[PDB]
Amino acid sequence: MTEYKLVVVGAVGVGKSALTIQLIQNHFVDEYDPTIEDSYRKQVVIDGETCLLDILDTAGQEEYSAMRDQYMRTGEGFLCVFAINNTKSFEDIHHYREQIKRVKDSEDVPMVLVGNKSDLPSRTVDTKQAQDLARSYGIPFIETSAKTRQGVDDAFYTLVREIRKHKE
Ligand SMILES: O=C(O)/C=C/c1c[nH]c2ccccc12
Repeated sequence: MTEYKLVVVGAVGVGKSALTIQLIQNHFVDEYDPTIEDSYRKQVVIDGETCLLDILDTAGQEEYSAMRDQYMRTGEGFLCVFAINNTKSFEDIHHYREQIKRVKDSEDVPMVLVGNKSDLPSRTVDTKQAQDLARSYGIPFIETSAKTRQGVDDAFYTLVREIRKHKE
């Protein structure tokens, strides 16, 4: 059984825990819980391949940065989810960019940049900015939301494919 080691990156307000639980047990939690250390091991039949998807929900802060480097070198796939509710989440991408680039010891690595909470009326971050930026690195941008739950599964299924392509 293929055991994929992935980690999610973001900040407080994104709601990465609400996105994970929605795909772990198909449930949407409204309450925001401060996640510090949570690992999700769920079996997914990706294109017919029943594999295990281990997802570690990291804190949306910079308090455990010394511990970040630990799984940052172990995780192959980086789930980058930014909220269009804040333009800062679109700026912090540069921080993680140079951060991952260093710890990964490579300029390339299977990463996906997706937007969350697009169903919110506060569209501070427009799709053109996201698409153009995504096109700079050549990464697929997927509009997602656990509130409306549209194309969420697609993002996960195609994500694994990128990991496969980075190997074979
Ligand atoms: O060290 C532990 O006890 C757990 C580590 C991890 C659990 N899920 C992960 C996903 C990517 C990288 C590391 C992990």
